Amino acid sequence: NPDPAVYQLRDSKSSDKFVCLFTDFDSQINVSQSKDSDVYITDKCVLDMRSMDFKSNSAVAWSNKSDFTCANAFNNSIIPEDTFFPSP
Amino acid sequence: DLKNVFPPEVAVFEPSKAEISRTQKATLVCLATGFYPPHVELSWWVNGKEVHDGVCTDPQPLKEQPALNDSRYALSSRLRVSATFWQDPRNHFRCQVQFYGLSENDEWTQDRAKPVTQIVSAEAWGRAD
Ligand SMILES: [Mg+2]
Ligand SMILES: [Mg+2]
Ligand SMILES: [Mg+2]
Repeated sequence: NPDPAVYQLRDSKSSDKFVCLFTDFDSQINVSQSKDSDVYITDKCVLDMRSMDFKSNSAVAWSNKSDFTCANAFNNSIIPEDTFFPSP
Repeated sequence: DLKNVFPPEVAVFEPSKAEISRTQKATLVCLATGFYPPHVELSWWVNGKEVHDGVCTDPQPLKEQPALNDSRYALSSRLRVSATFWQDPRNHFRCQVQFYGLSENDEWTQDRAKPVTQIVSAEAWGRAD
């Protein structure tokens, strides 16, 4: 089943840099493009783990702006109310 | 003249403990940034072998400055594996980006390195969360 979540992933070479991964949402969700040109948001990508007969959707967001967080990254999109935002 | 050509910087972002705990899966993300022209090939390498299963790479690079004509670009990719596979300290993960840029023939008088055709990579080793 879907398990929508926005996870924070840290750079393997500098722990203070990160990206935000919106993942495991159902295919009716529309990921909107960013309105700020300093914030980058990819299109939805469908990833297939053949080994587990498992498909999942994701989008990635990042920015150099200090006010960017995983909590506000996908604000321009309509996403599920049950989306999980783990404390970092 | 040719000074608008830039190779990518590449970084790997490690799976979050939260995802591992909640889903028993682990998503790595690779970002290639700051490149021009938008001509790259991104691949994932696990223990020295190229992988295609569990990979999704953006179909198109995005412009970092969409107003600019020769904006530099970015590209992302994800590789998703099992939590146990990521947590195994014997597994080495590498994101590889082939950039197609200048040749040896090209003149260059900029202070930065000559943005030639090249591969830029970033890496992470598996570990317990
Ligand atoms: Mg929010
Ligand atoms: Mg919203
Ligand atoms: Mg290798």
